[PDB]
Amino acid sequence: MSFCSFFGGEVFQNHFEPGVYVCAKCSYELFSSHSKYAHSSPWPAFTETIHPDSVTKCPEKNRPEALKVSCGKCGNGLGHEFLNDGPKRGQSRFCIFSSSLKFVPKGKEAAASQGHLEHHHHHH
Ligand SMILES: [Zn+2]
Repeated sequence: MSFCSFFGGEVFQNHFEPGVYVCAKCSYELFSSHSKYAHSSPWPAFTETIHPDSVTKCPEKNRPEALKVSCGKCGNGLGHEFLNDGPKRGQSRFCIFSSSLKFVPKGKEAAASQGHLEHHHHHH
């Protein structure tokens, strides 16, 4: 008699490491650094979005307290915003499918910090 086993029940607690989001169709890297925060929990979501020209949304009929959002460029439509329901709270936040867009993490960690070096100037 011996037997060996060790587990917690789920892997989820380490899903907070830094990265970027890219299209499920277009593969182009797009998310604003301000539209999501850092936490380790069930129910991952983002408070805001980048609001570009290349994605679009439409309201529900049968669910008139929420709306669906699509990648109208490539013609997707799997994410949502539960809009006008929550306006004082952290109620009304966007939620999306894994088949709507992908995750590309950083190397190990780093990120979420400042550093600037840029110049071009001429006169003749
Ligand atoms: Zn797309």
